[PDB]
Amino acid sequence: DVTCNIKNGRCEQFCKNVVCSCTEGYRLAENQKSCEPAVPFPCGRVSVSQ
Amino acid sequence: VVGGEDAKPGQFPWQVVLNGKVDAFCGGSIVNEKWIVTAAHCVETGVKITVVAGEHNIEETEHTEQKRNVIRIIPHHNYNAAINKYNHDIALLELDEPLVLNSYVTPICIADKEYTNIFLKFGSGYVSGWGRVFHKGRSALVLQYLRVPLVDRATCLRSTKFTIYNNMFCAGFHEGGRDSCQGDSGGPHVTEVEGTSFLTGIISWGEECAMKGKYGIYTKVSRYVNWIKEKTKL
Ligand SMILES: N=C(N)c1ccc2[nH]c(-c3n[nH]c(-c4ccccc4)c3O)nc2c1
Ligand code: NA
Repeated sequence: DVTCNIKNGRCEQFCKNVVCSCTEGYRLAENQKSCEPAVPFPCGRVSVSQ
Repeated sequence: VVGGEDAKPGQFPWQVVLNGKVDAFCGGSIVNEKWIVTAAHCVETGVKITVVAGEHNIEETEHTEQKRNVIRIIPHHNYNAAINKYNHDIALLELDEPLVLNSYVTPICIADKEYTNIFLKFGSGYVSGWGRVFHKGRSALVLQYLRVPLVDRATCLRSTKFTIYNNMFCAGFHEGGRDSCQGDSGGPHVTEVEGTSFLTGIISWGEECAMKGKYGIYTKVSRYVNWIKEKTKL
């Protein structure tokens, strides 16, 4: 039913056949799919008002 | 960047500018507080370089800038300028003192080899730098950015007499007009993955900037992920 070959197993960042994971500085959300900041300035985010 | 737009402050907080005998000669990206990733052709001569993070307008002090001296230059072990100046075109720079991460100075994410390749294949990245805004013209004061589409290898190979190796990629437009240029090399090519940008390429080289039938050539970062993570470990 759930596989990384279809929509990345619904993982926001990384998928492993599913178990979702995130890059350093991010933590896996309560839904087990989304990624949330785990530090004040995580990589690859714009935090100044645009 | 030819045909780009002025970035707003803190829009590309991973971007850095390199200065040497000529200021703003190349760009780079923050891997972490002590390390920068750039093109090896930018630092091959092993000259005294300074990095400026938190920069927006290179001729106006905005109080977000962080200058650091480079204490170590690590070109990739397969880089050899006497054989090919633009093949294996990637290098790391160690800063004398760590940067203070904030909204204007933030690292770029780097995924594993597999995911960096998947993100490149999404086919649309953002490039940025203070390079030439016209072919053979004046270089930018405000940081420029541009969305560039990925070009298939076959179209890329037909566009040049030069050799495009498999861990290089083409990006740009069929009719030119918009492209990276001299002064941008070493800077980032990033892919937005659900609001998080990942490094997918290094701005490397090209023939005429923004010419119809020619494309910008970039280094595939997926080819060097294990080397970047290893050498930059804090
Ligand atoms: N057509 C393009 N899209 C393009 C992109 C990057 C470039 N980088 C250069 C370049 N030309 N010369 C140097 C250079 C930089 C530092 C030291 C020595 C040469 C460069 O990085 N031309 C370029 C043209
Ligand atoms: Na400034």
